[PDB]
Amino acid sequence: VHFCDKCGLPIKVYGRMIPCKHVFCYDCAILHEKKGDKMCPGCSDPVQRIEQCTRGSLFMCSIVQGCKRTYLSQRDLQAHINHRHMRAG
Ligand SMILES: [Zn+2]
Ligand SMILES: [Zn+2]
Ligand SMILES: [Zn+2]
Repeated sequence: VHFCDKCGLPIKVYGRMIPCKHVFCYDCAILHEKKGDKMCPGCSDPVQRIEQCTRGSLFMCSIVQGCKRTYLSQRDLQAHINHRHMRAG
């Protein structure tokens, strides 16, 4: 994503979080890890490990609602559509 989901500021680096597979600002994403070490900035999920990536290394999904399940290969993001959207309905 561009604007951090927790800070809203323009993400300069893709702070990827696992196993959520969610992205944020690798800067505020690490401050959160140093804060709880296991809570996504917005999903508050067990942040296993945060990693930095380029704003072109993940694939954002845009089907309906706020589905921002990024991935590492269109095949996984495509697999996300048929796994949770299935043509929406
Ligand atoms: Zn931020
Ligand atoms: Zn998350
Ligand atoms: Zn989706």
